[PDB]
Amino acid sequence: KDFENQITELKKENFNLKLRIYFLEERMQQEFH
Amino acid sequence: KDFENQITELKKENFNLKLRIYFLEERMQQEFH
Amino acid sequence: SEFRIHHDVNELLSLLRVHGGDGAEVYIDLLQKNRTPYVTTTVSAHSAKVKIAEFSRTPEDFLKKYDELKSKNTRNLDPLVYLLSKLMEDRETLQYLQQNAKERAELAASAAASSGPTWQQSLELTRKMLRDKQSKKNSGQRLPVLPAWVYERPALLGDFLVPIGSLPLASQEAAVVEDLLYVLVGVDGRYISAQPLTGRQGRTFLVDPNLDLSIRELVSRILPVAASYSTVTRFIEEKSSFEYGQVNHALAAAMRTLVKEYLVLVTQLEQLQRQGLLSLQKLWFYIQPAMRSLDILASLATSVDKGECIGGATLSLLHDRSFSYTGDSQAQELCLHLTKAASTPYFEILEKWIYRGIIDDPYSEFMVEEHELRKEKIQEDYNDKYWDQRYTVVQRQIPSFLQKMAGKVLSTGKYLNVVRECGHDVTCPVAKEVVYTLKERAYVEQIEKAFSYASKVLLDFLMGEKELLAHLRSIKRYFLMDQGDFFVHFMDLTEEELKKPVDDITPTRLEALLELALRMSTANTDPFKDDLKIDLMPHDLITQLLRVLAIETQQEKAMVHADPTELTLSGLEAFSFDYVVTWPLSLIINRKALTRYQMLFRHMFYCKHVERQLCSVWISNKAAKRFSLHSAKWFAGAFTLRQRMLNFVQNIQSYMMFEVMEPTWHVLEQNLRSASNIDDVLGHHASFLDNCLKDCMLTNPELLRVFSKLMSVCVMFTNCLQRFTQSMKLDSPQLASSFEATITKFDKNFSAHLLDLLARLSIYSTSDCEHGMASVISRLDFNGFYTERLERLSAER
Amino acid sequence: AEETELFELAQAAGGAEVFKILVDLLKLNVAPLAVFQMLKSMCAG
Amino acid sequence: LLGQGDFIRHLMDLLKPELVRPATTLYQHNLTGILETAVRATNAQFDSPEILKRLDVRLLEVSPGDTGWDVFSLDYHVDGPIATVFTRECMSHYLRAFNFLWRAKRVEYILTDI
Repeated sequence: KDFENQITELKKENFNLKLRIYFLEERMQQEFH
Repeated sequence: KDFENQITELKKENFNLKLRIYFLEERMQQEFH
Repeated sequence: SEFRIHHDVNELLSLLRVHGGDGAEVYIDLLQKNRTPYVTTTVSAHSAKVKIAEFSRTPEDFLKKYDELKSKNTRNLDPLVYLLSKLMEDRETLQYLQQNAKERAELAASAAASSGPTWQQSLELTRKMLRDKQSKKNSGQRLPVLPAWVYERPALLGDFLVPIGSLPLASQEAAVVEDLLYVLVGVDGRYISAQPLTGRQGRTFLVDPNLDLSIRELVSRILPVAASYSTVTRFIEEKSSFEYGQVNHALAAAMRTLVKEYLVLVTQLEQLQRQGLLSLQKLWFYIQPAMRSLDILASLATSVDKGECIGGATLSLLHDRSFSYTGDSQAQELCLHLTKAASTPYFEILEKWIYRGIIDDPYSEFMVEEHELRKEKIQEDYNDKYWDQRYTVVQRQIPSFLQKMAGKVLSTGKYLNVVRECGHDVTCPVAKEVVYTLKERAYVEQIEKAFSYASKVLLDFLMGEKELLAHLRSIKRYFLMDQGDFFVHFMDLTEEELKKPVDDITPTRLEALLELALRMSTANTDPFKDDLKIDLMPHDLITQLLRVLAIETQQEKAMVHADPTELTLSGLEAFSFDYVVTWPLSLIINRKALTRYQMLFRHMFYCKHVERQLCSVWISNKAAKRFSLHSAKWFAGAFTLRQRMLNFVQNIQSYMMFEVMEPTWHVLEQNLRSASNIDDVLGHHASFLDNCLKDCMLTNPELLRVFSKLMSVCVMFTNCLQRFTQSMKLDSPQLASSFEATITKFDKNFSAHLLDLLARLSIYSTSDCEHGMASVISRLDFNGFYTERLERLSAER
Repeated sequence: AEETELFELAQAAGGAEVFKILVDLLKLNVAPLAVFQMLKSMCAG
Repeated sequence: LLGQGDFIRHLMDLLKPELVRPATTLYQHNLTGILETAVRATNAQFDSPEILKRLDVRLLEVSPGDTGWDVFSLDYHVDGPIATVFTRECMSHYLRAFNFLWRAKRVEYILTDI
């Protein structure tokens, strides 16, 4: 039950990174315009 | 090894996501200057 | 920042000439989960120092620096000393670092050649620099600083600025006693002299030649306490500087209170002196009572000054000294008394910060300082700080005992500063008098109750003024319908605006349509409607969503950095929504968080519009039941295609409706019900957001692109069906060129795209298993009539 | 910053590259055990 | 340590096809589903979800040659003071007890059927 838990952690890390990338891109675009 | 595969994917994805987020943060700090 | 490893550790791997191996990237990962806001360096520092000196080839400088670095009393010199000792242990690690460094040193060297202590001055520079520093911290405020006249009147404290050629031994002792008493009063001797302090000093004595060698030796003990007392007066004046601090002033005043004891003993001896009944040995006996105390008092003063102790610097020095002044039980208790008193100089503000929920920062002694952070601009800003920078934490300023609770104190102070930013600034009823005491667990004991009260007050105020329950019972209608009439009017009215391209959309007409749709439903029981609106984006939901999914994956510049201006302004994908809640009134939705909560609306309403188009095509396809559809080659392959695409779109919506929706929504409800702090409510909402978008499966650029391709195929099929209907019902150019019963071929392409999408769902259920992917496979394989063939194509790898 | 004090500590070490990126890790308060492992790894390269 | 025999035989029965199934084809989600189903089905439902948290699994090794029953195993987590009591060596001892119990119980179901 605890051997498949690392998938959820990877999913949360990837989702957080993707959201961070989208927001960072909106912020850098705001800095560029 | 399915847990190992999920964990390895999580580690690689987290490293890549952290690298992307760190690059975005460094570029947003520099653009903030 | 949080990714400061990129700046330090990654450049440690690169610049250290260590690219093989892990470099300092895995080292960054190792130190990341080992980097604490506080310090927990309890270790036998004497043992580490001994090891370093033992391995010190030139141990002179090593030991000297082991003392000198403490002169500044810098931050965590023990970790650096331990590192310098343990690294000398591994010559292989040392030699490998030498390889990593000396070669780059040679490269840099080659690239280079191609193309006295005046107390007055030392204190005046300090005073001017501290005045400038207090002005900078004020950032537009005055200062109760010491006056220029305070600096003037040299020897403002009346500071310490006879022929004995053949005096009898008794007369010599008497005259020496008179000279030493004058020195103790900061006055000149009788037959000898005393040069002034050589900067940080008392009076550099110049013993009389006629002073006996035995006499000079006996006076040698006195001179230590004399220089100590003179330097002590100077240090008291130094702490009296407002630049030194109001707490430094309190410390100086407490010293002055004990200094009265010094002059008191001077007069006590002067009683016998005027009586002429004293003696050199008697004086030495009386001095021994507090001669050591003189230097003990000057010790802590020099510790503060030498460390330039501002903020919790002198506090930590004091507490450590109090923990070490044992043996000198008198100093062990006196420093405790000074600690307990001068705590209130900061502990009142600490109590103010903690209790009053408002930290007074004329000097910003409390680590929590109410950093400038406009809470209003949080909601509308993608990146916001007010929720995290309405009160910054000065980790550098913390007392010895305060540093323990500081993190917990940081949370409590953040809650209190939240109460202050809530309008209803208030004192925490727990006002356990902040003061220094031996019980360290007691400092956090009442702090626990205070923090609990702060968190509870925050929870109550959120359940009150914030009232997020209605903010969610109403937002259920937003971006999720949760009622047919919720978004029915929006679908029924935005049709013309979306038909107008994004360049062709009329914002005023849209505003009128929104206002009318707002009044067009009876679900207006929600009162938070004014907090919400509509909006638009200069890019499709895909135009930025796929750019982020391919986060420098394959279209860093091809599509992510490609401006939507390369395409045209399209009404549908360009559309967006608007909503806001005030700084105190839930500025939670920052444009990143607000965007995350918003785009679910875009995806849901995209699927809703596709289903509406399909239902409109089917409703218009009500005449074909009055005859045989066999004669509808350009209008009956539509039936087969609709059957093949309902599973792709309408059935795809049901998985989101039940499996995806119930989990995240119910998780948010239950987690918010269990939420007690702002962080707990944030976790409940973060579940509702992240896990919901996870079951929406909108973050895998390849699979999301496949689903988008299927949805676009469905949209194009609906458009071709509508065009063929327009060109056929009016037949009873471009629309007829969309299909001529070639919509059968379009339906075959849709079936192929559906097979690809089922393959993507199978890939999710195979490489990630999951339950949502297993459900996508299960919904695809409803019956083998369109799934046994899909199973065979799945085996067609 | 204390770049001067970092150089003072380095001269105190009396070795043979400011190395204050490690002092930044000290500001983050990284642990000595992970620090020693990282130092050995960076030495190996 | 191979306790409630209802769930023990549930695991043996649910892993016999999985043990027969390819090692790479191990349905990891099906493992947790079978665990939950056995807990709710047998009297192990009296066991708290805290017991479900102590219920853990882990890959054994890279050995597809061994039998499915020989390769099936379940873990047992230890938390804080429990972590300090059930040591890593103690955790290995409990895991080895579970492994011998698996070699016993999967074979026991096989023999009761045989």
